[PDB]
Amino acid sequence: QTLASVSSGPKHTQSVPALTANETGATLPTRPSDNVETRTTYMHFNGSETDVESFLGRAACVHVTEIKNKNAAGLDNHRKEGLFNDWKINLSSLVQLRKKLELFTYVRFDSEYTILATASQPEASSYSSNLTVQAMYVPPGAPNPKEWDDYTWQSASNPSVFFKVGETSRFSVPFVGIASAYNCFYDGYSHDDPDTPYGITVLNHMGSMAFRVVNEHDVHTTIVKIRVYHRAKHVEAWIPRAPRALPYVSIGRTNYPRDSKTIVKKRTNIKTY
Amino acid sequence: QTLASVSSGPKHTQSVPALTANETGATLPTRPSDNVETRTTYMHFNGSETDVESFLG
Amino acid sequence: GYSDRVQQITLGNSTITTQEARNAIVCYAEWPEYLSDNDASDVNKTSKPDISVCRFYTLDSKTWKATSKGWCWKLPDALKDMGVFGQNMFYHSLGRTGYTIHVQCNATKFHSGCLLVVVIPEHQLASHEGGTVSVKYKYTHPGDRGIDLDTVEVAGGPTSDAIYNMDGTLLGNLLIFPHQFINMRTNNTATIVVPYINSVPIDSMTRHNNVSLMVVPIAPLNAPTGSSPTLPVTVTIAPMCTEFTGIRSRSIVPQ
Amino acid sequence: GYSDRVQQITLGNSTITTQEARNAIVCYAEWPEYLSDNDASDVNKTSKPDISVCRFYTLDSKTWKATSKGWCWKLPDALKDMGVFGQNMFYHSLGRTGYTIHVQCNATKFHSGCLLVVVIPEHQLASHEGGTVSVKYKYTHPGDRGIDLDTVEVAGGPTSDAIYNMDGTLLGNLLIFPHQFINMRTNNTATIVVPYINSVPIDSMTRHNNVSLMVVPIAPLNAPTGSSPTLPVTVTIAPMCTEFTGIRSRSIVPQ
Amino acid sequence: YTVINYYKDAASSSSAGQSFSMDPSKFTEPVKDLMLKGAPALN
Amino acid sequence: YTVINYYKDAASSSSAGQSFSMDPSKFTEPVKDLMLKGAPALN
Amino acid sequence: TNDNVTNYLIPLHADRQNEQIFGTKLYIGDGVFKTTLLGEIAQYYTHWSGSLRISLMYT
Amino acid sequence: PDTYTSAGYLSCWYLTSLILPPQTSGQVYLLSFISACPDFKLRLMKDTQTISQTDALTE
Ligand SMILES: [Ca+2]
Repeated sequence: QTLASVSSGPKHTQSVPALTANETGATLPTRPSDNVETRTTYMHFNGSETDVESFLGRAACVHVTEIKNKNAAGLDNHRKEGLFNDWKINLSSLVQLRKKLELFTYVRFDSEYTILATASQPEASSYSSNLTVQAMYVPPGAPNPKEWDDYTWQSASNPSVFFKVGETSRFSVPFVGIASAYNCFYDGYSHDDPDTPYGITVLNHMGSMAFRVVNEHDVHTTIVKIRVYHRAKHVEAWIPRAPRALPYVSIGRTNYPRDSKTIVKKRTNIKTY
Repeated sequence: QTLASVSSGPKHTQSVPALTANETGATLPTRPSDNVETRTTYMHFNGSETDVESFLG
Repeated sequence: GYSDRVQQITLGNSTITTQEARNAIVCYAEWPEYLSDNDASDVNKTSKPDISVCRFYTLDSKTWKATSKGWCWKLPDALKDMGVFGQNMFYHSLGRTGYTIHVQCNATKFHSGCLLVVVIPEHQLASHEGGTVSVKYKYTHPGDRGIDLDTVEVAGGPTSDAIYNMDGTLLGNLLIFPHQFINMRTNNTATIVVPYINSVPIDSMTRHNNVSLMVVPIAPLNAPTGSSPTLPVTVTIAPMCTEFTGIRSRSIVPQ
Repeated sequence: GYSDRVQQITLGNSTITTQEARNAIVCYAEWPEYLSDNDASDVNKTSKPDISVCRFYTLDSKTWKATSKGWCWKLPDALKDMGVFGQNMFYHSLGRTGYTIHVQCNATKFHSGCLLVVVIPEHQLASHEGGTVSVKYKYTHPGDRGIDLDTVEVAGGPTSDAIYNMDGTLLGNLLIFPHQFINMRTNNTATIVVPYINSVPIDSMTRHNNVSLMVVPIAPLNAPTGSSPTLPVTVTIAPMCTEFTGIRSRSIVPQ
Repeated sequence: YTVINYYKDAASSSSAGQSFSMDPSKFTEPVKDLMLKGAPALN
Repeated sequence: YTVINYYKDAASSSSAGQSFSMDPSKFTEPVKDLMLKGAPALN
Repeated sequence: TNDNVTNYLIPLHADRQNEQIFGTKLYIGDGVFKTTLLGEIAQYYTHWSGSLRISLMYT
Repeated sequence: PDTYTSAGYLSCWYLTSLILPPQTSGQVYLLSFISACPDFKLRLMKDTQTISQTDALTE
């Protein structure tokens, strides 16, 4: 038992806790017993669910993509045809999690990736194909796939997972930052150039993931949609910031819509209840 | 903690580690403190991922 | 006999005094200190010019008008032409420092107005255009002048929205960052001690600003009848525990 | 196994090497050291930039022709545009330092010639005109270029007399000053370590040169038949134990 | 309850426990001179 | 962390640990007479 | 245009003064270092850190 | 090669100049070597760009 409130009686002192000076920049821990006669009560509470481990410890969808399985004969752009796809791992494309991460400035953690692959056959097909997807972790510098069945899929040194459509794949990934933490924000540039981008840093690089169906082609086309979920484990977060108020518009940019002008709800009278 | 670099100051010696003879076929382990004033830093690293077990594992 | 209101800060060959202070904030309860061996990566020896760079430099004054929106300075950018500090800042590949920021605004027991003086680590600005457009280097590198929020916006520059903190967040929540107020009826000044905050031990002082000091009028300035409708705002800043490394030829930056 | 001939000097982020040395001279048998409290007058704190200024700076090369008379450099003048050293040299009212002077001249076992490399404390130059005419400031402040003794004399400049040491004394007696020779058949280089020598603890680095490095061909350069009739002469210099004080705005000098 | 790690890498393990070392002060009272609730904020 | 072998054959087991007995010398200084950094490579 | 033993030879000229002998960026995974043993093995990894050794042998 | 993570430049110049003896002429060459110091570290293993193929090989 920790006390939520203590028994407190009347006052008539020179010690006035009700008065302070917010000019100082401080917020003194006043308690109701500083301005009211109180009774003893117990916290009966530890605050587990608000620990940052908790707060960022659940899987959230961070990306949805699509691939296909057709007959690649005569097709000159496998990527455009949808025979394989990429994903430049980033956690700011889907907004639900992005607002959570951004509550802090620097963030360090391990990742638990769960990949779901569901299939659909939108047009006339005799049966539903049982496909196998390959997910390849392509670190910057490794050769990029160009065709759905390149030498690249050999993946001799790049980690890859093979799993069935309808199933799910799960693996953990260590904190892969080149610095001591990930930058939720970065008020800088890659080099002092007049035209180089701002904010986006390799200091947030987590990689690129490549996807494909390992099977050949049937008579029909099968559409595979991939959903990537991320869960943060072994979390560390520094420097809390102001919540995001305006809509997001772009990945890795604090840019906000210019026609968004009413985030705060309005009344008519400051006196109404 | 293993040291990545030690603190090292100015020099004026007869001991010249900057000069060698590659004709011998050897590569002597010179360190930046042989040609620059350095500060102490730690490896903070063991080299697990480069073990051949890893490399071909 | 001593007060929380009268204070003296002596740093190098400069001494500042205030008789109307409201304590002072030491960001995240941490005082500046040099880089330790445990935290160090770069094998090079760091240069510590001391008292030649760790002294108070006073920025060009601002004018608080009754319609003023606010001002923004980016560090270490704002001090890049300040004596031996600026020099060192452009001869080394890397540097590290903390500061003592002293914001000044005196008035009259007849005036009323309130300034919010805040230090924001990693203040990534939003662009005038929005979309995927970035804020051009020169716009986040104004030097001593800083960013005057009631200036007309240009293509590729930041927004001029104090209400949105120029980043898509709301003004009222700016209180989560180390801040202090300058309430004329009370205050005269605001002092904030800033330690080095970064995800890397040392960094490039030109391609990255670690913080941006923001002075924002919240309560409009209201001068007495017949008094001058404006008040100047002065910002004095002193680098503390400065270290430099990767010395070479002068860094070449855009402009 | 070690030799008096092969040597390495590491100062900051610069390392020099020689395989054909002839020991080295430590002026008046004294190694540089900082200013002590017992000797100090000025109450101010001294700035010690260390490894950022105490590193080797290489001056623009000279060309030893068979008719060459000699060259003269004045310190700290010759290093006034050298990185962070020059900067510090013009922001402080006073400074103090010692140096490591390294003069280089390699050749061929077929060449013959001899250079006298000497350091002269307080080398007060004589004027071209004589009489009561003084040598104009700009002529004793040539910077990196130094004074080339086989250049035509101008009004208000120094004499170009190597035989008279430019001061009314004879060349042969220049050996009373810390010196070293560069005898091709033997030598390759000359190294001289110079402590701070002055009648005042600290001084102004711009209105007073404490020493002047002089490189004077004594034995004419004689190259082998069919060989190039010239050889370059390079001078590398490193300030050691540098201290600065009286920091302020940038010193304003003539030109 | 019981848990034994089945994998070699530390990343593989499940969630870390509750920090129990909360301290709102770095954020709520980062003042240089200590202020005591009840005494004059400014003297 | 824990591991018990479920199979009889040694081949069945997982990866061997880190060697921790690195020695670049056999490759970097296979010289007969010892050379000391700082002393004349050839005398 | 073609690989040849002369790629390993840095030319030096007599009686040249103040001149530049060579220049290169420090991209160990690219440029001149890409084919070397260090650059060759560095390219099997994503990150690198450490000090480098450059020796110049006079012939 | 990434801009934020660049390592700087490397260059060579004559401090004096090369001097050849009588009865000697032409160019002289320098051999340069690269290796890592004990300082070195490499992480995050991946596939190289220094080898590929269009078809599987056969005997
Ligand atoms: Ca069927």
